Amino acid sequence: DPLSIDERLQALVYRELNNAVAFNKAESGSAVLVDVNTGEVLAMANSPGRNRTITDVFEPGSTVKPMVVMTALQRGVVRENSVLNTIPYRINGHEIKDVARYSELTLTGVLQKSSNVGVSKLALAMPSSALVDTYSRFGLGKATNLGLVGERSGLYPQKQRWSDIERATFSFGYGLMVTPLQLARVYATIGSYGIYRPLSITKVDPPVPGERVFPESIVRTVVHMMESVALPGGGGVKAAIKGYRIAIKTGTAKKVGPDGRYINKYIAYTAGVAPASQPRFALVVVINDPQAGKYYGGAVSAPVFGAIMGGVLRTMNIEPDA
Ligand SMILES: CCN1CCN(C(=O)N[C@@H](C(=O)N[C@@H](C=O)[C@@H]2N[C@@H](C(=O)O)C(C)(C)S2)c2ccccc2)C(=O)C1=O
Repeated sequence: DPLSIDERLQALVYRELNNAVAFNKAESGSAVLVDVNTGEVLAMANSPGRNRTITDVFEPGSTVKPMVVMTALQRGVVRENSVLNTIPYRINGHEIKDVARYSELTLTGVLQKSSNVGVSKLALAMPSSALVDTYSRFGLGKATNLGLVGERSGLYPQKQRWSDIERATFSFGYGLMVTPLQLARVYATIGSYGIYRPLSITKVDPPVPGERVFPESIVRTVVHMMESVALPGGGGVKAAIKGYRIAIKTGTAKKVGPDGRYINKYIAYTAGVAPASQPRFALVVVINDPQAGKYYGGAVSAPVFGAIMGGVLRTMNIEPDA
């Protein structure tokens, strides 16, 4: 009753998640929905119910990329209209390449096409501490404190010195492990334009004072850029919702084994905020080990993200902004 969960939104999330997990023949799926102004968890669901995926840890992969662009802008490595050389290259034999090859991309392009090359060149242009600092500001490598077992088990680098390959892979979301709850908190901080708040499972009266972790102007710039992910040419186009602008990012990660080996099992993500013009909600959707033939975030997680976010916007009577 001081519980923040809105059961209308919980039931919607559960139903859509159940359907997506079944359709993709996946092990499981999770969705976490957060009010970006208060940190209230409005919905939090695992499918199947007893697969406690919301508190399991995973490499966040390309979902970290918006923070990379924010950091490069803050440090003056790039400007709003910058164009990056995105030609694939090598680091000591390690090949850095994108799924789709481009010789150059704008910062919007880098997010739209999810360019590993583009973000890695940004990272190598900055000290190793730069992204460590930003990810930390957004709450990665800090526990969530909702009182759920597992909440605290994420892996985050405490390293003093970094190799070139480590710095690059960090920029596209490997070499650290986070829970869906931590990722939802990142995106809630994006939706607030740089105000960090802890997640709450209990009701609060707004406004809720938070911690300014990043300038409003920078976060707003990248939120606009993320709108391209949900338009034609963008990886998350299947999340698009009629009448609304959404700001999202897709991701796909190969699962790492305990000996550090990557296996042919996938984790698919879509994380974002809506409506993009003035965010009310942050949503993270994770689909664990899809087996039905598709495994990219845009194919597997983006459709259910659109169905959930669309249902939320309608239920909460949010004014169409498209
Ligand atoms: C550190 C070693 N190691 C770990 C494994 N690994 C990795 O799993 N790579 C994935 C990757 O690059 N992931 C995405 C970030 O999420 C990019 N965005 C995706 C999206 O938007 O869905 C995309 C369009 C599919 S590519 C990938 C690429 C292609 C297919 C599946 C997964 C690495 O690359 C990597 O170096």
